[PDB]
Amino acid sequence: PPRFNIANVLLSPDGETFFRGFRSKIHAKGSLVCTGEGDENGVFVVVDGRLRVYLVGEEREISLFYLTSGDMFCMHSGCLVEATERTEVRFADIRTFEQKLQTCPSMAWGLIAILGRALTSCMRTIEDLMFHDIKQRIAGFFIDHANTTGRQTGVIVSVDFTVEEIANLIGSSRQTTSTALNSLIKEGYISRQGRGHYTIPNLVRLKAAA
Amino acid sequence: PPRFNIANVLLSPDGETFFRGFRSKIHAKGSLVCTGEGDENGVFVVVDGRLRVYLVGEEREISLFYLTSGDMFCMHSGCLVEATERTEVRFADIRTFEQKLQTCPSMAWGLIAILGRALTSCMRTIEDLMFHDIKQRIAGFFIDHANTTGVIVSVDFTVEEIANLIGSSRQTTSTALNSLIKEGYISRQGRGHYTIPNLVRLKAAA
Ligand code: HEM
Ligand code: HEM
Repeated sequence: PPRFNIANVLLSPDGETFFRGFRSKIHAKGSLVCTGEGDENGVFVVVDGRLRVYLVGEEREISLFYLTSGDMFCMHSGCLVEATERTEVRFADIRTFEQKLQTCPSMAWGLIAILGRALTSCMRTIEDLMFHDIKQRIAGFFIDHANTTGRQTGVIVSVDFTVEEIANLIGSSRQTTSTALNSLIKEGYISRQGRGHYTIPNLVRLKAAA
Repeated sequence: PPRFNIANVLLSPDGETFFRGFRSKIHAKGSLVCTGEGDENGVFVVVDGRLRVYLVGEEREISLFYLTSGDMFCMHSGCLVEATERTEVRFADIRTFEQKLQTCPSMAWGLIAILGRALTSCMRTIEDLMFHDIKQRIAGFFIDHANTTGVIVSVDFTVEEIANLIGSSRQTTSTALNSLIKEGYISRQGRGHYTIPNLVRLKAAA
């Protein structure tokens, strides 16, 4: 789904009043906006602030994504939501929201976009599990095969190998490596500056990714 | 999101023409509709048949959910899509789909529904992965803490001890453990006392 820019609808004659009537609510920092076994429900839109959406397990907490000014979310996703700041949100029950959406279909894209954000986040988390090891292995490879340049502008860790050269070395398939590596590149652990040429920003973090 | 009934839109004067213009394509059984790296892009709606949406990973596949008549989906999810039987889809490019959605907003709920279904499927898949991992943890735990005697090999630890040592919660491990029990790989003969029938089976899980 495309990303959604809510000002487009709020500034439009049609969407301008969308939230008229929505109650307002404030969440103190560190407070749980909602969690499983939740007896609450409804829909809200962040006015300002920041909320974290996640799941937990394996001694580790999986941060899915964040909610900031303009983002919409519900109280029944089975996800945990906490304020990492004092955040204000407009609130309303599902029905009211559905009514408003049908009266102003263009606002629907906000929902579409956040469902997409939530989805890819999860895919990423699933991807991190189906490849936990190959990624540490490749993080090992990059550590063991890295070489630096003179600090006199200056200082850059490099690893010049092509995905196939890498795949051959570590063993795993070429397509599996590509995903693992592409995964690591997302996390910013490894930068790609052309085919067969990479760079390692901050080697201490990559070391931590192994 | 709510469930979506596409007939509702298609039978309405406004939505009746929604797909008027989409091309048609028959996907043979076993056929791969979407490759993890297909590169081309567009949106389709299943006419009839059934498609599988899965992800590959470290020599092994995991099924997320299936598409059947009325379901819409895209060619850029990143997920692989194979047909589990002769399936017919109506496809078009993103541009065309978005244009149609613009003039027929009500059909957007179909997009919203598939996204919710995929979201839901993924959250279930994540829960499965982690539950599967904690089990192996408890599996390997029983391996490195076996009291082979008389032969009646065993393990003398309460649920809270295994949990703490495992680096998990008394509740978490407890449900993963009892799972390992129902399946006959460990037997709980009293608090803090378990026996390991067949050690190779347990050492297999790990
Ligand atoms: C029909 C079901 C659809 C599904 C389930 C879906 C799924 C996805 C997923 C999973 C992503 C993340 C890509 C990644 O893994 O990196 C995404 C991105 C994207 N999708 Fe869709 N999509 C759909 C429909 C659409 C439509 C209708 C449009 C456009 C009107 C669209 C436009 C995009 C764009 C622009 C991106 C990349 C930019 C971004 O959002 O960050 N998608 N989509
Ligand atoms: C604001 C974004 C929203 C998100 C993130 C979202 C997410 C979800 C998720 C994950 C579920 C499955 C829960 C489970 O079974 O564990 C669900 C179910 C449901 N949602 Fe939403 N939802 C949103 C908004 C809404 C809205 C606006 C409505 C009303 C139009 C709604 C109506 C429902 C209903 C009725 C169910 C049950 C449908 C089913 O089981 O397929 N949701 N939602």
